[PDB]
Amino acid sequence: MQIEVTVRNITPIFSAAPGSNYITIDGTINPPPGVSRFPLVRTRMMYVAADVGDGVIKSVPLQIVPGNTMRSLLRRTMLKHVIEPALVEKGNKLSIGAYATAYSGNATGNPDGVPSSFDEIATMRAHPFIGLFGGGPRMLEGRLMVDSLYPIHTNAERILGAGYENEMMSGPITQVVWARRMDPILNLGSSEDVEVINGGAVAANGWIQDLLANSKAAASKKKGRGLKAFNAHEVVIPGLKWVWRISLDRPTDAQVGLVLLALNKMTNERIAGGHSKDYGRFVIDGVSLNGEQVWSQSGITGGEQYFDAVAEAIDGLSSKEFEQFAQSAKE
Amino acid sequence: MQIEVTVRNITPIFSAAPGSNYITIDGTINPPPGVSRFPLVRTRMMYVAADVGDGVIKSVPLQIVPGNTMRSLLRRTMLKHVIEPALVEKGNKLSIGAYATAYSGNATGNPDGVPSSFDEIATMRAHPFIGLFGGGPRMLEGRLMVDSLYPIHTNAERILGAGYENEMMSGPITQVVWARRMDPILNLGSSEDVEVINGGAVAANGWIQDLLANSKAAASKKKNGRGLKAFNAHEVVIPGLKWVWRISLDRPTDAQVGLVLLALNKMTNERIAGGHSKDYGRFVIDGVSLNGEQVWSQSGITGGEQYFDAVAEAIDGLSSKEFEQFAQS
Amino acid sequence: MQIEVTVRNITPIFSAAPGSNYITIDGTINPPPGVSRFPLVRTRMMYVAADVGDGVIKSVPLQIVPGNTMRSLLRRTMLKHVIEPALVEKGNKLSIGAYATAYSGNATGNPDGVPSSFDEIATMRAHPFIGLFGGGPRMLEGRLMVDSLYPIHTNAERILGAGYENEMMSGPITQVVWARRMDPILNLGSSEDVEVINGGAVAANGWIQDLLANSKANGRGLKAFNAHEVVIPGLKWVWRISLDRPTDAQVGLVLLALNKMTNERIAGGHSKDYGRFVIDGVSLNGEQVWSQSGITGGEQYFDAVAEAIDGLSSKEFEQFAQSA
Amino acid sequence: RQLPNQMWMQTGRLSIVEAARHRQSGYLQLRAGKPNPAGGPFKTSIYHRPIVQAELTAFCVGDQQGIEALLSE
DNA sequence: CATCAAGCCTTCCTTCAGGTGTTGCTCCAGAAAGGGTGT
DNA sequence: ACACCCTTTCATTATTAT
Repeated sequence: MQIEVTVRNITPIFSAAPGSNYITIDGTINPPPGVSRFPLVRTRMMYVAADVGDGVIKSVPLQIVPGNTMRSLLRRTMLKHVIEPALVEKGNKLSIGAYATAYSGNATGNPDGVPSSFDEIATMRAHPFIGLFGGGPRMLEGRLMVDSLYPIHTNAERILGAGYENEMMSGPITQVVWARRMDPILNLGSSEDVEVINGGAVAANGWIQDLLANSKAAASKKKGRGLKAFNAHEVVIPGLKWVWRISLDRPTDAQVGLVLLALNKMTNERIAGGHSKDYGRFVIDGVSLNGEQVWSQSGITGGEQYFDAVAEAIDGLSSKEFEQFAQSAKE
Repeated sequence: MQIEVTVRNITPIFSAAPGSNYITIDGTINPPPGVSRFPLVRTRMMYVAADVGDGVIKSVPLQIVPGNTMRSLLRRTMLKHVIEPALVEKGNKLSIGAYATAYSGNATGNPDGVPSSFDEIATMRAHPFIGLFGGGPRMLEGRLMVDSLYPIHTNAERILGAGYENEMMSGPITQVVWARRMDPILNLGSSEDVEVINGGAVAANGWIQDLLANSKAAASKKKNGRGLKAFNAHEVVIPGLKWVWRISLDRPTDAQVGLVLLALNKMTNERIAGGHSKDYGRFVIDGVSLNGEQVWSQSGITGGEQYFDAVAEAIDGLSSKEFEQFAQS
Repeated sequence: MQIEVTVRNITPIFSAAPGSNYITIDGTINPPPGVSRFPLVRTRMMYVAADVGDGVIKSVPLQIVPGNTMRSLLRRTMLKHVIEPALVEKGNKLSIGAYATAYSGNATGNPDGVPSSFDEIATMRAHPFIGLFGGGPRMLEGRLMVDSLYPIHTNAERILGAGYENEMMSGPITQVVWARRMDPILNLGSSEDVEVINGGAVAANGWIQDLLANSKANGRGLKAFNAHEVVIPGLKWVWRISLDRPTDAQVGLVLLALNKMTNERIAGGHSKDYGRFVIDGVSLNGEQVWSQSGITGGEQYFDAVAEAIDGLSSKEFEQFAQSA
Repeated sequence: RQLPNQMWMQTGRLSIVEAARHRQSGYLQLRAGKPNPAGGPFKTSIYHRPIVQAELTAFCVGDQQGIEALLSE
């Protein structure tokens, strides 16, 4: 249905890229071996063909949030805010496999290769939620396609096309942020500080001698793991304008209404990761619904028929469709 | 008749490949055994001959979308955007054989060989849609060749020929994208989180205890129920790059070219090669050279009016009985 | 719950950033080699996207205190001032593992790769303190999301949504502050100043000889000269303390930490009194709940956390800290 | 052979989702409610054909002009 | 109202922390043959 | 009454490179 929403992260973005990455104390990414290197968890980078120079199109890094992460964020937003409140306010209830199917797509691993019925597939793609996220044991094709969260950057210039040449960033886009993880009893300094510990000074001093023995063992190994862990992680810098391309292949009115309700309830949700460091906080400053701007500061304030259709369809929401979606033909 | 479609992938391209491919936590693809390897499903790649930097040719990995995939994409966008709306407008319906013939080229209406007279072979080859693909029980040869989607890349330079040295990408066009399935019962955190579940806390704790029992069983097995926790990888072709796409019509009528042109007009809603949940394959069409003449505008196709008029007179003259007699008899 | 803690640092903020950075006699940072190059440790800088020409947005470094530092500061003024007096007042005593799991996130740097049972998760996230800060050996997620301390600056215009359109500081917010350590045995002067060291003046003489030896040529002498970049004092900062579906006791514990927030140092530069700050405001999902005596309003949160510290027990911290 | 011999996987799958939509709308007149990927119209089938990039040499007895026009077509 | 000094020195970093767990895929790519039943 | 459809049903090996 080609929803193009633009958000602004007011707090860093940490979609942690899996890898074995290190960093020097200065900030050089993945140094040659022999120098003192600290663990680094880089943010999720994609490669993108971009225009550097004049027609010298190159695969450059662009740090993003994965579309799987943003898809699950949209799913859990419309689940915790639209689907489950309307499912608890009436007497409907889900099985644990039905909850697992509604959130992770499938009730388990080991799916059945037996397909689903044509009437079943038509009714489930007519459902407000199941047709967006068609998982199940018999794998439906959910009609919702969720793009990755791309920063509005020159390196994504071929992706964004036109209409984004203003408010476009350039140059470096990320930042290494370090964390200490200091041992707590090294901060202990007085008998009044230690009165909560069983034994007081005895157990604290015993942990200190254990720390000294562990440090001696680590020095013997260089020439059981303590609570001191100095490390780094690369985040995306805040204040960026990002784009997010929801799309729906011939949607029901209620399904795109549910996507609009999840985008209206995207306030106070975290995008990818770094929960303790508040990372992923964002403000949506634009929603375009087939190209027309339908986001004010108060809310959507447009696309009314989608909202009435999803209101009438979460009024008619029940657990029977979720249960027969989660039901395995093998099991 | 030759049509060159130059597209630019807005999202990543992922045409999944067979085979047991693996990758470590670091990006080492197919590590030797004795190390932690993870399942990886790569993009569709074929080795192609290239002569870049030397006069001789070497086998280089070129990551493409198959011509079968783009052929079925052209078929499905003509059906979804031109053929089926027209047939619904006339109120015509398709049988099992006519549907399996028009939408998949399958011979399941008549599995037994169906004999077609050269005259009816000519009339169905002059059909705007049927002559493009053929198929069905008759196994008609189509007028249409749909080549693979080739990236404008130095590996593809033998396939591309001249005229593509500008905007030619180089190096690796792929990236391993990591996807994991979280177990949502592990992310249950409160009574209000779990009271939408039958049983609630007792069923949640039963799921947790079943998961830990399966984890201890797997740990003792290493030294068959699969849980919902998964972590895997898939290699995609990076977004933003440019592709060529060759569509050659073997002595067509004007209405068949008009049907392919209407496909290229309505194809911007479609997706290439799947990866559907992650919005993979979304693209824009940057150029369409019609026998080498650039005909693509920003709003569809301007010009080529004889093909559009011929396909218009074809689709107001289109009924399902041509599809039924192409499938059955 | 969203909490906007507007603070003002009274003294220069110094949250040291990693890196072998350097400074000259003048203010040139990281100079070309060959010039007199003193070591500089800088404050934690955060690149933020802000308009540089008012139509183009670029990455401009903004001095911050990390959300990890501010989070553990909040945890320590919440634990040391509320949790530990409530534990010793009822006689409850933690183990050293539960003590470490209280102030750090866990007791061992190896967490067990095991999900905890849902009853444990529900009791831990319904707990005030443990619900605020997760972790443990089975790696619970907390309900508290603590952002970095951002100064209200024109660099953070895209960071700060509204409400500060007239109260933005502009310009550079840092100063290189110089420090040194003389050798005190160079500064004796009198034979009555060596009547307290054993060996006497000649022994002090021997130390000077070592310095003279160290003037000619790994031991290092006391004579040091260095610098640290600090944020300027008097800056007004904005702190985002966000809450993920909180119980009333958790918000009450956060408000108790911000209420007696006064006698704590924003961590870094302890001997120079660097972390001293006062709070100009606290917004509780948009409403101003701060007064000169602390936090006014939010009464149900204070009664809920007061009913939470009564019945606060050791055994919940023990089962949170116990590894599977 | 200029290249190592590789293998082209290709599949034939009738779109079960599109067929379900057309069967609900009545554009497809299918009484059967369940597809079958093992066989039938909705048989998802996989087939692997060998692929070579090479130089093709053929020896014959024929007029040079006639063959050149055919192979130019 | 003009020079006349119009710096000298020496400091010019110190210690650890320098990850940990887990994921480590799922399934299907048959087609008669024997029963129904629906036009 | 025959074409369309829904269930059984039966066949045998075997290692793996990148």
